[PDB]
Amino acid sequence: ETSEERAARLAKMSAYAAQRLAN
Repeated sequence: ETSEERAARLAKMSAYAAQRLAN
């Protein structure tokens, strides 16, 4: 567990579209 791991969490589960969850 480190700080670098956090950067990877978003790098792998990144999200550009913040308009999901609908329809």
